[PDB]
Amino acid sequence: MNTVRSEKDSMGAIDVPADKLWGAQTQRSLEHFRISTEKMPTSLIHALALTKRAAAKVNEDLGLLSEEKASAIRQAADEVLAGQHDDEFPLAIWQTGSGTQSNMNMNEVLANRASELLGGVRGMERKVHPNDDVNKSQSSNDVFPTAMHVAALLALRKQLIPQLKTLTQTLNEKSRAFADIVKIGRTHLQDATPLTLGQEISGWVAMLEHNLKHIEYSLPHVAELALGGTAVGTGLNTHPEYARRVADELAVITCAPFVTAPNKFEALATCDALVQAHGALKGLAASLMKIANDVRWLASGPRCGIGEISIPENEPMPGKVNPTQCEALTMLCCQVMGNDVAINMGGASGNFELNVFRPMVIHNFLQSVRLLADGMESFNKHCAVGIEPNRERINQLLNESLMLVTALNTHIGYDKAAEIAKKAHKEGLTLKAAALALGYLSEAEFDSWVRPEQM
Amino acid sequence: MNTVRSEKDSMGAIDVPADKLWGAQTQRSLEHFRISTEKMPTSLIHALALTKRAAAKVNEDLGLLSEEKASAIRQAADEVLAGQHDDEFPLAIWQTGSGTQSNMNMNEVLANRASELLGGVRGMERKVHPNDDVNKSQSSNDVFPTAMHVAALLALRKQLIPQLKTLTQTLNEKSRAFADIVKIGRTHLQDATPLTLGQEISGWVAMLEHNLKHIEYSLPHVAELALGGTAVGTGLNTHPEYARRVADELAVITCAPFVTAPNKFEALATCDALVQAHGALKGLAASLMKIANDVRWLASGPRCGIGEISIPENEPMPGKVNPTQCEALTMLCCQVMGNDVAINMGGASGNFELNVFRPMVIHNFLQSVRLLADGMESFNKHCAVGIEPNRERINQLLNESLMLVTALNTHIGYDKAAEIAKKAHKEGLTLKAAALALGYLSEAEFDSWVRPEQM
Amino acid sequence: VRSEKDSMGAIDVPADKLWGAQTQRSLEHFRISTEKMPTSLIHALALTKRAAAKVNEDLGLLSEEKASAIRQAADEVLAGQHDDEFPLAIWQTGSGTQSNMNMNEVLANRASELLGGVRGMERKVHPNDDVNKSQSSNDVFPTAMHVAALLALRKQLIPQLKTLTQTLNEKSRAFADIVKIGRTHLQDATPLTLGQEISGWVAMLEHNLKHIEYSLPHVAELALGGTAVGTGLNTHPEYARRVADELAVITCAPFVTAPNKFEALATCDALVQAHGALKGLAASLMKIANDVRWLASGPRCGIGEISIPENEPGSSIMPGKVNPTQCEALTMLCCQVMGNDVAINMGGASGNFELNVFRPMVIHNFLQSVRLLADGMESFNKHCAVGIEPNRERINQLLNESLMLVTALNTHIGYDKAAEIAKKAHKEGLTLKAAALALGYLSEAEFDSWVRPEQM
Amino acid sequence: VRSEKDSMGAIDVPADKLWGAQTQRSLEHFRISTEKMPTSLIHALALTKRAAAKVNEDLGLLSEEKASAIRQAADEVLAGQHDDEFPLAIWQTGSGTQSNMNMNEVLANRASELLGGVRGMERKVHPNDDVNKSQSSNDVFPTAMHVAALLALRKQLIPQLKTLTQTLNEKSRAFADIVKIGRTHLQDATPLTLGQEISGWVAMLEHNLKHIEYSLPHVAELALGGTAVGTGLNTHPEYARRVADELAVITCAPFVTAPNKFEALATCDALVQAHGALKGLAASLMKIANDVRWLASGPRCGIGEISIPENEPGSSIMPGKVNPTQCEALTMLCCQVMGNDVAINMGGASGNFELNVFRPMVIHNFLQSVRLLADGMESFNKHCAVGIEPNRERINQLLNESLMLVTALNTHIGYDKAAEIAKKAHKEGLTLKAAALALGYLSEAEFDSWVRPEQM
Ligand SMILES: C[Si](C)(C)C(CC(=O)O)C(=O)O
Ligand SMILES: C[Si](C)(C)C(CC(=O)O)C(=O)O
Ligand SMILES: C[Si](C)(C)C(CC(=O)O)C(=O)O
Ligand SMILES: C[Si](C)(C)C(CC(=O)O)C(=O)O
Repeated sequence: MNTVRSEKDSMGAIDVPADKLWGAQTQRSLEHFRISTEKMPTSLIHALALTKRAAAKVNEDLGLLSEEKASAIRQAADEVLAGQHDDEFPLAIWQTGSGTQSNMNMNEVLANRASELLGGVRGMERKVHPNDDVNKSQSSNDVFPTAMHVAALLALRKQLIPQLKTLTQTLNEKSRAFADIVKIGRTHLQDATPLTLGQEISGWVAMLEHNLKHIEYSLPHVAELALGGTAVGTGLNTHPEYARRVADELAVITCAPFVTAPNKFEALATCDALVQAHGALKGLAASLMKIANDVRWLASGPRCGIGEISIPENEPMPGKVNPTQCEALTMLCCQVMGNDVAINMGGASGNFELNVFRPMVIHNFLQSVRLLADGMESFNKHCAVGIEPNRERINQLLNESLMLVTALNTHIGYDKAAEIAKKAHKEGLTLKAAALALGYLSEAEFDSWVRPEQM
Repeated sequence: MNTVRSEKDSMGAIDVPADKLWGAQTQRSLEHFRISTEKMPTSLIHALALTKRAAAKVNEDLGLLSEEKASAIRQAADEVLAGQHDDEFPLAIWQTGSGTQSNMNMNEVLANRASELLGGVRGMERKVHPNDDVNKSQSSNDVFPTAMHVAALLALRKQLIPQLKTLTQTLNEKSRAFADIVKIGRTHLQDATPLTLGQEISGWVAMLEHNLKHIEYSLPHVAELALGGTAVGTGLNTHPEYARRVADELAVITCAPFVTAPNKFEALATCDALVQAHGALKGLAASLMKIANDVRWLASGPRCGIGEISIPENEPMPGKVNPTQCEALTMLCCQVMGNDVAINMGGASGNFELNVFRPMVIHNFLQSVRLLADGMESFNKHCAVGIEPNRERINQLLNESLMLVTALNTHIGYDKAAEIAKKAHKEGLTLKAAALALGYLSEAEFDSWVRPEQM
Repeated sequence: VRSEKDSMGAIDVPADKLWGAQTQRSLEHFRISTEKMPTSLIHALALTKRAAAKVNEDLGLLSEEKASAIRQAADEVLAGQHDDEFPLAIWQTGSGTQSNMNMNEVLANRASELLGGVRGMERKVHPNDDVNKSQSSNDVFPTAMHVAALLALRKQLIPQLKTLTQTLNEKSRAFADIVKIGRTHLQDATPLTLGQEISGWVAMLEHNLKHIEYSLPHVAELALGGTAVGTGLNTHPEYARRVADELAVITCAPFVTAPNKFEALATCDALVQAHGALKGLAASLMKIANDVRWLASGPRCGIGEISIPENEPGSSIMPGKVNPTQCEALTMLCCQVMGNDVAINMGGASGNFELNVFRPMVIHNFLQSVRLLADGMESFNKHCAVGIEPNRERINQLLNESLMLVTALNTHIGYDKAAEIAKKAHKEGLTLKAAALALGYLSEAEFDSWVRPEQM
Repeated sequence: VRSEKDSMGAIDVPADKLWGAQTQRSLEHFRISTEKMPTSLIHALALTKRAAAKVNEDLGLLSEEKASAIRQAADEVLAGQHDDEFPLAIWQTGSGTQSNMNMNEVLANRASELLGGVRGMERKVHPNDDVNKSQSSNDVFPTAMHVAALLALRKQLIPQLKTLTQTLNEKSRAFADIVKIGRTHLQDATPLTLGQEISGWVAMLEHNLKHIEYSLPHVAELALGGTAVGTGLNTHPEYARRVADELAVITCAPFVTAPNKFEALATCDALVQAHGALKGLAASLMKIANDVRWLASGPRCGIGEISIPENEPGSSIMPGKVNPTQCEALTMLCCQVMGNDVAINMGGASGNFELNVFRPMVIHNFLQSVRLLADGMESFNKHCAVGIEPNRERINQLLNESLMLVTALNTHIGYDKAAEIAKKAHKEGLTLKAAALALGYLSEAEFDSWVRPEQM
């Protein structure tokens, strides 16, 4: 729509497209911060709407906001949650480090919309006001950090963790199914002593189980909300019960154990909870990177690699099955690693009463959660559930190796056993062929003595 | 549109939305790689279209493609360049590490579109074929790396460099204008010997000039194109003049000094050119971070900070002017730092004949170029051009410091000068008040001897 | 020299050294840079060998004479008697086999002498058959890594952290009544007390302590008993549990045998996670250190709200220039911890099949970070934190110089009017009171009684 | 002990040491970790002092007797006669003032003795007035950093890089006729020769060399003459150019005076950029090292296309297990360079106003990376690269076992038919020929003449 609406702020008037619900401040920011293409994540936008919804409910309970106004604001917030106004937040991540502009973005949209809901109009003659009504008892300084934690905790609880558990179950079922399949071990990439495929996979299972605990340990710090600390953390210009009540409200509407932060100065001055929580995520990325690599190397071939297992072929050189899911997973694991560095830099750069590197920090954090969650979900259903053993190749490899020589020690002594191994190695023979050439035992004795199942 | 079209590949048939120009392979990938929200950058998409346009022209010259087919394909590519099909590339960055799916994405769109252009229809009875005609003499392995370099070089030349030069000019004009303004120096954050504001700014100018040279030194390696090496770099299934001719064509249509890579094995097996080029970018980020911090600290206040300079106030506590542009710049500088780590990890992980971490590498690289280019452009027009000195504050600070005591040495000796400084420091007096209290010189002598302009 | 030998042949080792042929060969093959195994790791390795000897002895796999001699030799290493016997670079085999052998040879040769024997080829105790009994470089090195890691965190890092927290907590309490101007975006903001500002630092350290504590259980899991690939082949079924118990007893730390030896051998996950908490601490410390040096900046042209002890000599002609050196040392080491994390992440993500072979590099960075953080907190505490004092005059001067207090006037005079004097003060360069009186909107008496900064 | 003193008073320094009061004070204030200044940096600092003495002498600012004595003392440090005289930790003042003073005191005390004088308080040469004449820690430390950096790159890194390139170039030439199966996504792909594959490694190193060379000009710019804040206050107008010339002459490197001293003092930009090229080299080296160990994997259950020298002793009962140790050492140090870059980036982005104070940490990481890369390339070259040999039988076995060659049949038989035998071979587990003959689509003779792998 070409038609504009004249909206204004302390700096004056500015034209805002008529079909949009934002106001003067969002328009100015739009024209001043034309940097790249990254905008606030949908999850962050919703967490912000949830924050305003809770504040309005509590402001009402405290008699600070009229029931009518509070009711409309709450109704407008739910529409945002319903995903009806995704197009009303055009601001880039690269704005003021406090997230003030996005706070104002939400205030203007909620104000203009709540006004219409009350039978009013959008624009300067709106019935609900961005700062006076919607931002009542708040500050960008304590609101943005709160929305960050709400977004982060819910994402971890509802997206990441469930997917992690499902992948663990799948690998655990595989572990039990292949418990009896003996394969050759590999250390330093070299052939080594045997272990079952089930045991190898149990290592992957334990890794995921350990990661889950680590992620759980990071949750209580992210559950702490800054809301109530206002501008510098003192809680100036607020009702004494506000901080506790708004945290209770959020906990109630989300069903998550949110608590108000015991120290508001630590909550406004840093992003410590997220720096620590992301530390657990980069650990999960390192574990996943290893599991994904093991899978693609074990399935390499089909003739000139390892080929001990086969994985589902999902896309359209006969046996050339590219391990694409493994490639998407390893690539996103590198991304999480780099995201951690950007986060550490921003988290270490707070000054005095406020950390102004917030948009960037939350941008990287929510991206890593999405990547890890969707990545495991994709890897699980498009690869993990269909992992199968190439029993013939496995056995071929086992019998061609020199590692089974240890089974002969108790029967013929170390010296003769090592002699057999050396001969087979220098001459390019199998352990059996060498043993028989030397005449140290009969083929029947070899077949009875070398049982890989007793490794 | 709910209506589908039945398209197929080696794996079978799949429904594709009727209003879309992509085919079977793009649809399968769409359903297999639902990971996060990041898709290929517009710049990469265009570079890919440019690559196909050049290959078609050369295939024509070699008599490998009919003039009609080649002409249509070229015409379809220009529409992509004109930005008419931005909605035809829905694939995520998190796909096969070679960029095969995006290569196929471009092949299908170009095929279906060129078909219509020839008076045909889209779908299975298309006149132009994705692999046979559009991917003729190519492979995903050499095409994606080529599109990466075309995108990277043009972005550096047309976006980054021009903005860098403009910012340098602005700071250079400021340097000359404030050449005569003496201010207090600061080392370790402590007061130190004087220097002019013009000199301080010249340091910023030299930093930018040095960065430009470094960035220029990285350009020749990125100008090398892998096109012609095919699957493993041997150039199997290609015309001997193809590699040279396609590089010439691209150089001609872009006006950039593109050359075919002297070693195709180094070109397909690594992302070395970009790892090195991004090293120069993280250097520019470190320099910019410093310039941005200097600016915000020098302008801090308006009463309880430094306040030596004032910057344009761009948004709506009277003197409280938040240095928002400085905050957007410092935040993106941290992002470039983290991007470098993800890139280094992917670049170090190539295996044998191919590096399969490409989508992620190019995703991070183009983001850093956009961030740095738009960041300097924004910082320049919304802050740098309007930097002004608070001459009164500067002079106040100068006269209140103890650092000017050095001017008295040649007149009264080191011992008396240090005595004056110690007294002023312990008692909280100005150098003049202390000197007069001691009676070592007259006020007229002080005023004549301590001339900060001769630092 | 002396002539020692292995399967590859004989080689000359200096007569005055207790190491064998394998260590000598490595000394010639891995001449990379100057980094060697840190003392903490050397001790953790000796402790692993000491515990293995006791259990082997208990199971009847090793004779008392040999077991006791190996333990005695191990104790000498712990006593700092053999520091020059470990010349190997960190940049060796990724499994740490070289260092496992370095310990095996030194312990065997010395245990020989301890039994009235001689060092070298004619030794009574054997490095591989005796000292390395029931073990493998594969499960021994990871065990030594966890022992050194857990002990460094519990004995060095945690106590120093607690001490620094107690100091800043005292300061928070002592300056609880001093009101100062807040700063957001580096701009003048509403007031808070120096005590509240310092309590923020305190809360940061308290949170970090709990994060570090949550990482200890995974680090306490030991790989010993996993043997070559984690199956435990060639070990008594009670070996793994017994050796873990032995290690717990002699170190007084809650060590346990890893429930899954495959996870233990194939990864460095516990350390990747434990280090995540360390870089978390580095980000917090960087912030605290920066606040301190900025607050102490000056003496005349900065902020100068606090004063810190001057430790290094200065120039007679330049009194007042007190460079915040402890803050500079601390911020530099914090940048180092961040870089260390990246190196550890890359090595930790690179394991293949049954064994991660980036171990020497991972333990090198991990132990350095712990060393940096513990010594850094102690130094900053003793030479800076304990001496933080407020410059009460500047603090009040700035407070009464800012336009931020105009807020208190709003409740006594309309927003526009209160803001009116603020505009004049700002524009004319006057103070809130000067402008208020000059504008005749109030009197000195009522202004002073209205603008109460100590009431927030 | 001996009693030395400064402006803060006197303090006891061990009699057998040449350092003064300032160094002793720092020794007590900065007891952080175990890292000290590296020898290369110590030498670069002595060289800076030696050059400063000559110019001061030439300008008539210093007496011949003192100047010559200071230069003689400086040369003794270069000769390795005073390594134990620099005990200071890297984690000190961010400007490197402590280390500048450590050099000033050691040089003054020694120069005193050299003039028939005594070390300590009664010295004939003065650390601050004589040795530090016309200088400041601010412009001296950055100068020493560039001198050490440029020299390490030109003398150590570049020659080793060239050597490794020459070796791999020889191998590329020697194996130019050996055809092998290509691998993309870790899957069997079309053929290429071992020589072509190795030429890729060669091209990588050649490109890296030029990138490293492009970074040298900025590193050659010196800060000396910039003095405290870069203005050059208290220096003769010819000082900066003369001292740069002097340094160029005695080191034989193209050192020049920095055109803008403010950029020189306020940043570490040259090193941030030069190190970008180093991490670039680390990514390349990591890839080459991985290809080598994967290609040599086995001996029976891996790829096993090549063989590499066995350097460490193995087990008699386990012949064939050759762990790629040089590759492991190399990959670990490459991860280290990546982490180092992060630490350097953070310090380099943190300068404030007239001076960057993260210098000791930046030079610490930079010199380590150079050390790691140079020694790593030498070790990998001598103990691995020179000994790479192809296992011709396995290479052919794999080549004739893959279905990839079916491509050559297409030109002699329709796509579908050629693919038909491939399907059978794959499904039935037969070889291309076995399936082709069993399907009766051709004869042994025509198959062999059609499938020519050596014709790509
Ligand atoms: C209309 Si007025 C200016 C009072 C206003 C007030 C407010 O935002 O609190 C608005 O709606 O923007
Ligand atoms: C129609 Si067919 C299957 C031959 C085809 C061919 C091709 O893609 O080269 C296509 O258009 O997809
Ligand atoms: C002397 Si022998 C070779 C038996 C030997 C044995 C061993 O290490 O187990 C040694 O001391 O190295
Ligand atoms: C002995 Si005095 C104090 C003059 C002195 C002088 C100096 O350093 O310039 C020293 O050697 O330290």
